[PDB]
Amino acid sequence: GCPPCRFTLSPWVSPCSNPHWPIRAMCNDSVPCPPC
Repeated sequence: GCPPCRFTLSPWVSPCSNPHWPIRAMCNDSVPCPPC
């Protein structure tokens, strides 16, 4: 399964705008369920 982004530090907007934890995959959220 997809590793869960618990506390999106976005906080409510897209996970791509997330302070720290700079994973590109969750920023690719427009793609099928991407892993954090």
